[PDB]
Amino acid sequence: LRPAKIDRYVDKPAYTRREYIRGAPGPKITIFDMGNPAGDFEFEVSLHTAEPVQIRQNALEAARQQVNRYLQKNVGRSNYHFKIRVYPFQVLRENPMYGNGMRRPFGKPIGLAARLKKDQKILSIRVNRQHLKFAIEGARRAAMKFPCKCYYRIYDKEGNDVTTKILSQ
Amino acid sequence: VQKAHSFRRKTRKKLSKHPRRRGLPPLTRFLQEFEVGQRVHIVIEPSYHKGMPDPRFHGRTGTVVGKRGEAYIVEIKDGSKVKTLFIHPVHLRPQK
RNA sequence: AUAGGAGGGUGCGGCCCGAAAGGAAUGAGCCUCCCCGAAGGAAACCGCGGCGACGCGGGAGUACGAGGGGAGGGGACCGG
RNA sequence: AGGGAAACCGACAUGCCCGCAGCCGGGCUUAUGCCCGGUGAGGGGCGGGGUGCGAAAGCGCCCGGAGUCACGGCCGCGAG
RNA sequence: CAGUUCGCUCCCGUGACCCCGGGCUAGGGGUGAAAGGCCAAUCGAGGCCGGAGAUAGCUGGUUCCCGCCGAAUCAUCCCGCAGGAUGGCCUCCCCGGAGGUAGGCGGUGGGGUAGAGCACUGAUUGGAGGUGCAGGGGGCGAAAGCCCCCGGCCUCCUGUCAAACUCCGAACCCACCGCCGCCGUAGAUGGGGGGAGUAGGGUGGCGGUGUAAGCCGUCCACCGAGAGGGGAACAACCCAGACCGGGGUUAAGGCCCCAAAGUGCCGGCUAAGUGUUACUCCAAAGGGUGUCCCGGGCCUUAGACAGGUCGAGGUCCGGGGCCCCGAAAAUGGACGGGGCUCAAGC
RNA sequence: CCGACACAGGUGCCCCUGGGUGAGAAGCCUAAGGCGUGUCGGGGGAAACCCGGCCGAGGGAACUCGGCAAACUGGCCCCG
RNA sequence: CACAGGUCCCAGCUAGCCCGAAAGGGUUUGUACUGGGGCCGACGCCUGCCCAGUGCCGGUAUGUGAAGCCCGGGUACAACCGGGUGAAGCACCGGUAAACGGCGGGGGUAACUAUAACCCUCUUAAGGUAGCGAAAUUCCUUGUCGGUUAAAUGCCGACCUGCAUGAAUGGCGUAACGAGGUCCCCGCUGUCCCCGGCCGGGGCCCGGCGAAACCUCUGCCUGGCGCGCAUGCCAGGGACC
RNA sequence: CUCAGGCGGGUCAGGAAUCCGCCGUAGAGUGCAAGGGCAAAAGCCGGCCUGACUGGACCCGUAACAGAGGCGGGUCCAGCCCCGAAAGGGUGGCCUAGCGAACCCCUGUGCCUCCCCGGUGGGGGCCAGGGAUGACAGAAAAGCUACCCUGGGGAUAACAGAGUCGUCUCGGGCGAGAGCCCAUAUCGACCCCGAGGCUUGCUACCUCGCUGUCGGCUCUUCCCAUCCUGGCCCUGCAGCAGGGGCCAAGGGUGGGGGUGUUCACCCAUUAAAGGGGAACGUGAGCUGGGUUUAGACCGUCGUGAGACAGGUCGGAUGCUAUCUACCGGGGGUGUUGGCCGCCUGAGGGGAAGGUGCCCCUAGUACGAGAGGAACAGGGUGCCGCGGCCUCUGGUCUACCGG
RNA sequence: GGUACGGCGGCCAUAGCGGGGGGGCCACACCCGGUCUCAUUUCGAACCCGGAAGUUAAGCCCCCCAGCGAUCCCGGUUGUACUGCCCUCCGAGAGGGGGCGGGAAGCCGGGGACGCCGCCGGCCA
Repeated sequence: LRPAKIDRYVDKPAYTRREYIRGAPGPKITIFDMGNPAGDFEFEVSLHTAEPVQIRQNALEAARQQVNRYLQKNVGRSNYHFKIRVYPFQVLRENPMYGNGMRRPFGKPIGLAARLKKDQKILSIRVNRQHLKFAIEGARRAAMKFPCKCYYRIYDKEGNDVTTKILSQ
Repeated sequence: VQKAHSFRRKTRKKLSKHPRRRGLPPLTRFLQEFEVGQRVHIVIEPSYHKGMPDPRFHGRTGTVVGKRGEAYIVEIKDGSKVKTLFIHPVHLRPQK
């Protein structure tokens, strides 16, 4: 696994058309909804990036496992809904290099990543009042796994920002 | 890889019609007439394949200097050279 | 014989040479005084504004100013 | 005197239009000069003509006289 | 001493032994117990003179001064890729005689990039409803077929995409016309002729590619082919494009000393020598009751917090400015140097 | 004599050799014969260092790619 | 490399092989116990299979096969066209490997455990026999085991999994021989621990003869800029000749 | 005339044979890729035909602007025709690919021509079609060089420098967990952010009118990411020891076996037997074992010459120091007149010192036992440095003896 | 000049899809029958020929709507996203920012929209 700083930035054009990309790998993350999506919840904690960035599927899966384990241990399966809103479409390639360097250097697919704009939500955890601290801790744990600065916000059912109200209360 | 210019090279969007304009065009453009010295725009109609000039000249404004058969003789200034084209009136539009 | 840059460039100072071919006793460097003057251009002092550095009106487009002319003194250098 | 591979054939000493310089007439301007209208060499464009290809139309080349010789110079090609 | 010698050590030393005089074998030839060895200091084809001043797209050189104008390394073709040809760009001369268009305004047309979106094409999380739908799994029946789960296919909701998607769509660019502006009878636009050089470009912004450096194009601004004044020195960065002798004022930027110009002024911040860096050079994720501030909630001047008693503001959160930790390299030393703390830093 | 030389090479050591020791035309000394011209001299605890040579306590290859170099043995007689 | 020894090939003489433009010639004042042409290389024991390929030799019934000749057409004559005859050489057939070369590859077993070839299936011209083998041939490799040392990428012995050994481009062994490469033992020693003395010649000074290589001009440093490792540039440091 | 697909209904007949109805913007088809275009058609089904023809003109593209042989395409005039009632269309395929100079040759056609003239056979010329050059704007065409030679090239590789850090070395953020409970005594998954230039790679910026390679020996110096020595903190630290971390670069970090080796492995000691930079420090200091010429052998590959980042034996190391640099040794000037003697010490240099072991504390603290410290106090070895010749040893070309 | 009449057209969805009500002087249709003209790869179903027994059920004509599709205007998101020129403005980088000039797409709310226009003829007057 090469360092994520290589694929962190978004200066390259979008590379997603599976009809023309030869040898594109299959996704490594297959679960995007956990908990009880049907049940309603008063509050939702969303995680946003502070800058445009490509987040790898490995980082997405690691954050998913960590947050899901924490929420299962502390809150309970029927008391939360954890969702990842983004899907890895960008295909990350690498130059395949006896041996010729820089000759015919177009890369072959090696992984997948999700490209995100500025202030775009990555994941959401829907909980009630009594599990807000656990939701915030899970959001922080997820943010610790990503290659960019991230911040959390709290929204009510109507969609208004109430993070300051909730944290002060 | 260098690619030589052809008649239909890189004309995917230039020579494509609107979905609501598919089919035969109205006959006014087909039957329109011009006088010598009149200035006309070149708007190629993709459905009509007769008397079509090179798509490189699509969108340019020329002057009518004659008429041969059913096609009009249009003069354009490509750089400093004078270029003569035989364009069907369906591919032409009057200026103003 | 306490001083650093390819050995030169600009300006001048110290020492030295300076008959002819350059100027010059029909007057040299030098000293004093008077007139005009482009672009530019102060200050003393008075009045006022600003927390302050400071600025504004008068003085004043004055003193001065590249250069262009004139008069007096002295008597051998100036250019190189 | 050109056209054509060849046989071979064989053309405006100006019919017309536009028009610069020059010339002529008029108006303004102190003058220079500007404007309007004619005539306009050279210049441009038609019309007509010789020939080759064509059944023909039609196209290519050519047609209303400027060439030739010398001195000097630049350049291309071959010779070291 | 010597264009292969000297010393010590070593080997053969009656044999296929060593040496001398007279002869023969001559250059694609001789000779070779075969190393391409030897053939007069020369041998994978000797030497001398001649062809001959051979040829090269490769290396080097090319001699006085002033004046005017002043490039290019980009397209097509070549057994073409260190070389040529046709064009583009430069220069000199002439014909012709009234228009021309680098900039702008308005107008008549063209476009599908950025952005955005799911209406086609292809992707994409979960849920609800419909459809037995040729699927599978069980139970279930002699056999005709049922009952569920899952799967497939449609509609809706929910959460996401596209260089080789577009129901939309800029900035902007291009063609033409009228006008403003500028150039032109002291002759432009244009046409004819003579002579070239140029076929390695670089920096910078943008695009594709690459971990990056870099590679490949594009834009024509600067170096190339450019002085002077600055960035400490610098090709490219800033001012600025330059005949000669003088005077003055400004430009980049600078004013503690080096070093011309203020230890200049008002308000605030920093205590780390952080900094003293416009750019050619400059370290991050994660943290800090370190300080200076803004906004929003709860209690809230003997009703708050800390330890029913005191008796004045505490409690939390999200942010902004400077600074701190994170922070290890080899000759002795780099804010240009000295040094600088209500600064000579921000 | 040839090699550019009054060249430590090659041509020619091509032919010849008194005494002692000794197997010996070996090494060493010496007679005859020749030379002091294998041609710059003088000084010196006058060094370091280099070339050539002698010796080295205890250990005995631990050196090194490798006992390189050096060192041990050495002639003759008798057993084996 | 040569060598004595082994073996193969051509040749009965106006031969075989070779020089040359030819004339003539070398072998040759020679005659198969000879002349010429390859390969191996004393000596001892041996030298297995393959002629499909490429070479060489013999045959060549048959096909093709140039000129010349003959026949028909054509040309008032020719050029030209068609056919027949048709040598050598190829096609074809046979010998030849001490001629050039080659001598393979998958499954399962005999489970008195497991693992081996007796064994049955494609396959070629045939599938490497006797010997030797981690080799001057072994990539993995410093193979594994044993001996040598306190310690062994060495050396010797053995095993065989021979990447890619092998029988006259010879196989194996071998006394004597060797300034050939290689390992060990006794002895020896300044190779070393660890260097110290002494001698002669240079070096050094004095009197003489008297050059050459080389030389843009010059010539101190640290950190930097720079065509990317500066005596000469920038900022500093130091320095009498 | 209208397709693909779907729905509902039908004898065998079912998922799928043929048929009726409805929805159906093309979701079909159009010879073949893709793009574009096509619905009373350019698609499907039929009728009649050969315009896939002859003689010519102009224009666009390859090849913008801006030059072009050959080729492709478009707009037309005339002739002879085809379909249609007519309008109208037809110079191949709905548009964009499916292809080619000179010379020579073959064919069609109807003209000109061959040296004084005429006839015949034959030849030459003009127009049209065809045979191909795929390196496709058009040579006919296999290799080795390590015996190599020449002209050049930092326009271009290997060593070294430079840029970069994917890789390498070394850290950091979070904490699933493993640890009898306990994430942080210790290890720390999945992810994420870095530093160094000590491994390798990438680029081709300096250097091809030469900057001499690996390893070893000799010698000097520097960094800390510290192996030991000095001082500390946490512990799943009883003691003796261990594990993790902090300050600290004054000193030390050694001897041997195979191998050319660096490295790695092994042996006996030791407090420990650290990693690196200095042109992978150091060949005008050495050696020449490996690598990398010319000789030769083996194996494999090749018909062969020959080749192998495959082994193997042999295979040259030039110097009179010009400047500067360092080590020591001298002559001068200056230091406001000259000379002799004794002093001061601004600055520079040092490691002048470093480190083991033994006795005792003490069989004590600690500990169930086994085992087993420390402060203080004494002694001594080794490495390093500066001196000396009384003792011992070496030499002693003075000297004495055999 | 009137007509809930027709023919030929222009723009080619603000005009289409789907619904509700009304109408036939004339005219347009549905409809009746296949000898003749013409045709079925069968079928007078289409096309064609000859007509007016019946019907306004629908094609057609007139009025209306906003469920779908499309599209014009106004307000919010919003001068948001994006962008031309200059810069000694900040940022480690990514990128951002200041001045002057332009400026969306989508979504939400309220209106619009069930076409407009040209030539001629028929019938009545």
